[PDB]
Amino acid sequence: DIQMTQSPSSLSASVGDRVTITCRASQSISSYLNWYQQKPGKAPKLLIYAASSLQSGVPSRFSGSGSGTDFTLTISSLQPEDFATYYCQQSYSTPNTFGQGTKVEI
Repeated sequence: DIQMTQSPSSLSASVGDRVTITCRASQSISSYLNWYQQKPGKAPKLLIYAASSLQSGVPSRFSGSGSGTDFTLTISSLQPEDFATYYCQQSYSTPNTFGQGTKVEI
């Protein structure tokens, strides 16, 4: 029964400004965590697996860190295309369980 608090829950900032996100793992997941992004009316379109390694196109400013319990989702150059809700998922165990959503504002 794996569970993710993710804070903060709902944000707002300015173009090109550092924005930072957390998730604490009820359970140690090694590095077995994903971060999803999904603008409104769209689907989770993945930014990062195993904690950090991105995937192509994923613009330069997305930087996933941490392991075990505490992960950290820096978007450290927010731009206006980048506004949306950002999320955590373990692939660790099944059931897999999403984070519960920090929504960036531009």
